[PDB]
Amino acid sequence: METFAFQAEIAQLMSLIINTFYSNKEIFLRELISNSSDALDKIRYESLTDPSKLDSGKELHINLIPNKQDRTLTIVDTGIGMTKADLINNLGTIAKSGTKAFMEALQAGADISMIGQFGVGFYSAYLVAEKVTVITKHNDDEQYAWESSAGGSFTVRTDTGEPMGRGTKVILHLKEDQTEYLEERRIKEIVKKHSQFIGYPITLFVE
Ligand SMILES: O=C1c2ccccc2C2=C(c3nc4ccncc4[nH]3)CCCN12
Ligand SMILES: Cc1onc(-c2ccc(O)cc2O)c1-c1ccccc1
Repeated sequence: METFAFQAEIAQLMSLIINTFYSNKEIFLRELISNSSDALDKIRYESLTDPSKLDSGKELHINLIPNKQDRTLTIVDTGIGMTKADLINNLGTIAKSGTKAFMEALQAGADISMIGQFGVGFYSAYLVAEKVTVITKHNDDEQYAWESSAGGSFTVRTDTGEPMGRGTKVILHLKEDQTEYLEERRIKEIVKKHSQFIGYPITLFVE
């Protein structure tokens, strides 16, 4: 396990998302499904030039998996996935410019719900999660686990868990007062409201 320090801008945004009072927390699911959708679009488009890019799996889908016992909501997609370079370096650059733009837009009067327009919608996960684990597999790299409970650091390690083939699994370790996001009726309500037109099958698993 390797430990990394978040740069100042993202660290400040993560603290804002965790601290600030905001009742409309359900938007996290739309943002994570949007990232999954974007990742799926990416592998699909690349497969048009190189069909062997789907040898790691032809299915293009999104699964929502609540687990009341573990107090986790897991989002699984078979998108392009992220390499080690993406997790540590590339997305760190994106986190900085996206945070700066978002903070500038907020200061003018923009709302937290507009986060995805700045490319940092992933961070809305901290509205409901005390810890986020990202297990990802890109065709050009090994399976990795990125994780952060905020507090200024994140970890990256090669993942030894169940092989994913290709894609990303985001495990949301929910805050104690955010268990409504494990209820079938609640998840169904959110997907219908914000993600009804996503171009991939969204399967809501039940327990
Ligand atoms: O979806 C997104 C996303 C979307 C936008 C920006 C970052 C991310 C992002 C990650 C990330 N790597 C980082 C390394 C250093 N500073 C911050 C970082 N943020 C890793 C997990 C997934 N992720
Ligand atoms: C590429 C890529 O490959 N997997 C993800 C991913 C990141 C987060 C997530 O919740 C689900 C995902 O599939 C992304 C991605 C990164 C930044 C913005 C949008 C998508």
